[PDB]
Amino acid sequence: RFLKVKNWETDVVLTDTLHLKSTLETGCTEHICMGSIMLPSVATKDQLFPLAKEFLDQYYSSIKRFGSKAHMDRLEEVNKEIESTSTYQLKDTELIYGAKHAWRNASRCVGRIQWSKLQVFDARDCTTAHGMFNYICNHVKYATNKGNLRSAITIFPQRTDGKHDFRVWNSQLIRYAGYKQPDGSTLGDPANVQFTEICIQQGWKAPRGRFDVLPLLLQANGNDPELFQIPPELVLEVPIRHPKFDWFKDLGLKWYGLPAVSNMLLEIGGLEFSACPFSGWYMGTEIGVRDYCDNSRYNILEEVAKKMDLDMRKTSSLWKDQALVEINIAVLYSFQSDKVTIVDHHSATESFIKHMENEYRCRGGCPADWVWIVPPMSGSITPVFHQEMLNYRLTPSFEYQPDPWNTHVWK
Ligand code: HEM
Ligand SMILES: Cc1cc(N)nc(-c2cc(CN(C)C)cc(F)c2F)c1
Ligand SMILES: C[C@H](O)[C@H](O)[C@H]1CNc2nc(N)[nH]c(=O)c2N1
Ligand SMILES: [Zn+2]
Repeated sequence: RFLKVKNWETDVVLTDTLHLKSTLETGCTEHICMGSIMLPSVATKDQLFPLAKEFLDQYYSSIKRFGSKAHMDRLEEVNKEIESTSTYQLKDTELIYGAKHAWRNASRCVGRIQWSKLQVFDARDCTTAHGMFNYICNHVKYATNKGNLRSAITIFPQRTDGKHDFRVWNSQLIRYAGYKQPDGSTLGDPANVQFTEICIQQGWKAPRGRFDVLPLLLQANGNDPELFQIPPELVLEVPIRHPKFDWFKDLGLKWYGLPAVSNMLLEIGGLEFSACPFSGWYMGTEIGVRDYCDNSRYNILEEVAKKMDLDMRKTSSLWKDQALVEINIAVLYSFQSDKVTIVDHHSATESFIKHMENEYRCRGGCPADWVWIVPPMSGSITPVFHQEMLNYRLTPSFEYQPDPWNTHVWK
């Protein structure tokens, strides 16, 4: 019960005691492992205090004033506020620590070497969807920083009763639209075809093309959500060119610089933040491999193989692999010749091993989801493929949450 994780590329071995602090459950039992299930699966005051205590204990431990008077009075203070309101409010400092450690514990995140460099935007004074829009806009502009991207999170008011939730209804602040066609097929992004429809049902006017930036659907205090259009000067986009093939210009592709997940739930000391968009920068593969070449996404292996003139008759010609490697050189190249922050799957996976070492040394471990950490191309030529990882669920944490349109008691 002081487990060992080995690397088989380097024979390096690390000891994990951090998993002992784990509290939540994984999905796995002694007789079944669910490590490749994607989504494995109101709160009272009784449950609420251990979670405040637990969180408050590590936060003061982190500023190296564990259990002091300043801690015990904060423990007493929260306890009484959970008596008084059956909930409580986080200090500015507790919110930043909590948020940063949700990221630090995001076991499916490969870019976590950066977890301490996170800009926390406190939007807990927000009351309206217009305020949400305005907080998100400052987030986008700040985190984009002219392309020298910066990690940021914007934390809207915590869930209270359940019927008054702040939700960003988009899965990401910036996504391209998804239009099915009369002839069945799909323009834009097939991922978002329902969301694109919801925006239309609430009154969007779609420029029914490809890389159409969707509008924000912001629900404030449980109210029915409202559409807002991010000023296009804030939506930084990178046109994809290849450093060889000039028909790659005519491919006519671009991606947005800012990956910013808006649909997850941030958990700090038992408090539930249902609207907490967070942003970093892209590893190339999520664009080049997944976005562009997932079969039910942009599905561009067909055309990129074409304009290379490749043996598409047969499967064993690896024409798909060949076209994938070029696509990803191009995504990278475009982003870097534009000074827009991006990381290649090699650089990022090496950093994660370096980050893993730091974690096991100064923290006793690092939760990691090998299914998610290994880049979706060239697996074994990246050092994380060869790295055993213990996955376990620490807190504070980012958590999946149901889409608001399945849950929303509407009017
Ligand atoms: C700064 C550069 C960052 C890089 C290079 C990076 C990299 C990645 C990648 C490649 C994924 C997999 C995405 C996918 O395949 O769908 C991911 C997932 C994730 N990352 Fe990061 N990320 C960064 C920033 C952040 C930040 C700022 C946070 C939180 C504040 C965060 C927390 C997460 C979460 C919650 C997930 C998804 C877990 C899930 O979907 O179940 N990351 N990251
Ligand atoms: C902060 C950040 C950096 C980065 N490189 N990627 C992501 C990211 C994560 C998911 C995970 N789930 C919501 C499916 C989906 C995406 F499309 C992303 F872009 C987020
Ligand atoms: C079936 C499997 O769980 C699913 O494809 C997962 C696999 N690993 C992944 N890893 C990352 N980074 N992103 C993903 O979307 C997925 N999808
Ligand atoms: Zn398992």
